[PDB]
Amino acid sequence: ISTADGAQNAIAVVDNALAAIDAQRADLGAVQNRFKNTIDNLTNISENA
Amino acid sequence: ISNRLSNQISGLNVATRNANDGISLAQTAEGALQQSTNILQRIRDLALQSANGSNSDADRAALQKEVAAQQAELTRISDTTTFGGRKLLDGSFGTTSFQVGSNAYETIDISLQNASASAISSVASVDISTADGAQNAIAVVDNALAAIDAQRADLGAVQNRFKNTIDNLTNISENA
Amino acid sequence: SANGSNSDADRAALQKEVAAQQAELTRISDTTTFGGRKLLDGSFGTTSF
Amino acid sequence: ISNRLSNQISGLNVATRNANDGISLAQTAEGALQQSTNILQRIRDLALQSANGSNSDADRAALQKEVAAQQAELTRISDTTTFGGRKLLDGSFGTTSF
Amino acid sequence: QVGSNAYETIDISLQNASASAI
Amino acid sequence: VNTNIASLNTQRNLNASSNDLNTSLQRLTTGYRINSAKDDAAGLQ
Amino acid sequence: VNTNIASLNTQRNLNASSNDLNTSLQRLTTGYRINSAKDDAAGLQ
Amino acid sequence: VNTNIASLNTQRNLNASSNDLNTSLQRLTTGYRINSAKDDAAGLQ
Amino acid sequence: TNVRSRIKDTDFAAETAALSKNQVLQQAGTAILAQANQLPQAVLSLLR
Amino acid sequence: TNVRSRIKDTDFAAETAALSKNQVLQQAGTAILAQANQLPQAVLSLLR
Amino acid sequence: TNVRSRIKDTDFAAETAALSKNQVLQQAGTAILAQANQLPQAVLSLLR
Repeated sequence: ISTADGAQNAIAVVDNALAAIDAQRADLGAVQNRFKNTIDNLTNISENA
Repeated sequence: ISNRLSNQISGLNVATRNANDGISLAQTAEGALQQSTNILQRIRDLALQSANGSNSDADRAALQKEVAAQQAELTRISDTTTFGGRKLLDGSFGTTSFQVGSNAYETIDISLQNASASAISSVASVDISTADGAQNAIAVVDNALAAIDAQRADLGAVQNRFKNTIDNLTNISENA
Repeated sequence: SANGSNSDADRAALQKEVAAQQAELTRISDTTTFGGRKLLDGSFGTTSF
Repeated sequence: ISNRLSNQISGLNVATRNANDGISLAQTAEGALQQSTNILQRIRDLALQSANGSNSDADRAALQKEVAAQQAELTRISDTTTFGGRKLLDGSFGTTSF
Repeated sequence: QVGSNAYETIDISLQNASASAI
Repeated sequence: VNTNIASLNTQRNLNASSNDLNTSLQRLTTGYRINSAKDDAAGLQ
Repeated sequence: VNTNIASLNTQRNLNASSNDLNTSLQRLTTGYRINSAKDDAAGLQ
Repeated sequence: VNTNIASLNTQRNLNASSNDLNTSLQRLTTGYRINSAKDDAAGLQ
Repeated sequence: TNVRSRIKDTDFAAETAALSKNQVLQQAGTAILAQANQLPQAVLSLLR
Repeated sequence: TNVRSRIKDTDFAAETAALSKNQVLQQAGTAILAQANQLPQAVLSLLR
Repeated sequence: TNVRSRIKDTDFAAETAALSKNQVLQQAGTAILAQANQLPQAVLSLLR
């Protein structure tokens, strides 16, 4: 960071960059929902079998 | 009369088995469509989250990514229902028949929805990110979601038809 | 359906249930083949015992 | 007498359902008209704020703008009450039966 | 949007500009 | 008399009542008349 | 009858409800609907 | 009965009253009925 | 939520009545079969 | 902070309703299984 | 405001009486059904 010109450009870096973390955490959260729904159908196929 | 009659009784027993297997099959279809239903409700909710003019376009893209995940799940529920290996409702199911008596062609035809993933135009088509797509999306999933439930209606009625059929069936058995 | 608050779309859904039940009436009407000369659908000829 | 009677009982149960749905419908109408009521009270209040001869004509125009906003809200409460998609009270409701 | 149906929304009309246009 | 047609009927009405109880419990667990399709269109639609 | 398919269903709906309670407590401890990914994108993003 | 529609109503009227208190405190801190737009045109204009 | 309540929920005061009924019908039917499966034992009391 | 509040927080008046519901569902399901695991004991009351 | 008070408000000393009454009626009715749903169990004590 130490230079001011790097202080602002830094914020551009971590701004476009931080949202990739959260893009993943989004995806994985959805994948956990996909799991839960999958299981909810799964135990039904189990019971019906 | 006892040979023919006994053969009839046996056919009736086998029909109890087959009708009950049908109830269980249509049960599987019901549950899978409960999950696709909950999903497509969710997709509607995200379209409503996007219609918020204050929700920035970047986060609208994030919503779209969640939607796409949910859509992949619709493709999965669409698959994975392999009762017997000739699975329920994705792609092409051939509108089979379930016999419920002892005579040939004395069956219940059932009409599972040909597809779920791409054909509820498509749910997967929509790509919410733009506001003009947020509202039109709701039109899509509104006319579209009620086809799922039109089926779940039909099949629920078919399960009632099964139960009534069986209730008469065991009477014909007892009378024979 | 006579519930004025029940929307016309859901009235159509009710109608679909009804139609299913009607197909079941056609089935109970059939399927009663005592002897192959079944009971009550179509034309039964008023037999004697 | 048991078949007819049972059919009657079932109809009575369905009637409990339908009447209660009617209570809930008329409830929705009530609430929407609570909000339109509060608004039209408010519009009255602004007319009373305007009758103040000391209130300048420019600020009377400002009051009018608030009123117009409230009027758009009356159009919105008028809409948006889609119970079933055949909504309550705006435009033409056809005097149904329960 | 303030309901559940499409186009059931409140349009809002923020002033296009503040700096040079008041 | 081998068939013993009193038991047979009793078996029937027993399995019917037992289907009704199995469902009744299903209605009590989640506390919903509606848990699947076999109820109705008025159930879900 | 060994399978006893009333209990089986009850076991299911019990474990589902119990997952809902386990999460519900998780929402109450920190006092947040959001505590991890499994909620949503609307949760975090 | 799961829905428990007495609590639901109570939750509503509670959050409405609580909005009224939150604002009421906002009116007391600065000691002004007017602190933002949500009051009125008669408030500010 | 009122409407969905009257559709989708169960009033348990009705349910428990249905349970008590069904339980009585099962315990009954069982105890009935205790007799129906013993009426054929009246046979071999006759001529054996 | 208003926006993040409506996203990330929980209104506890809703939570406690969800708790009361879930607790009833568990205590119920337990007490149900007390019966489901005793219906097979009607068997050996019949023929043993 | 006096008139609107007597119309629109509730005097809570009346309300709490209505509550105590209703609560007693519910807890009662529940505990009653504990018996009404057990009177049919007197059946299978008879002939089973």
